[PDB]
Amino acid sequence: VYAWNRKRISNCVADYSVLYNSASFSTFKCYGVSPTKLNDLCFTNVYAD
Amino acid sequence: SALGKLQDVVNQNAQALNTLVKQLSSNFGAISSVLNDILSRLDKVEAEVQ
Amino acid sequence: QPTNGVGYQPYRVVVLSFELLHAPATVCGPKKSTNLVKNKCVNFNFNGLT
Repeated sequence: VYAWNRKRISNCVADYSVLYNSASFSTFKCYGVSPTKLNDLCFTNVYAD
Repeated sequence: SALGKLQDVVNQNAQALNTLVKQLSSNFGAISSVLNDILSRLDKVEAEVQ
Repeated sequence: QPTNGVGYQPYRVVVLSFELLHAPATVCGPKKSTNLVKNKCVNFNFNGLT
């Protein structure tokens, strides 16, 4: 965690239902957006840390 | 410059409306001033606070 | 260690940070496009601009 890795996601269709339909996640907080709303949205990039 | 009293009334009423329109762009502490951003990003319970 | 208590076990963490900008979009949800309409009053959504 002192040397955390960033992946830039770009130029693709996301599908956040692949994430939010899963029970595997011990936490899934969201800020400035709703997790169920994400499939209606668009972004210039997404950064996965 | 003689008709300044009439042009002053026109100017004051214009400045009042231009201030009223500009205040739509202010956030007042919401995530966006655009009401369609709030509704297209947030759930009912979260949007109603904003 | 695999015998650790639930607070001291490892967790994989992924943070997704979302870039909302004036720039064009390059990541979007799976929602399908549809035909353009002109001169009528219509409801619209361009890249999440409802």
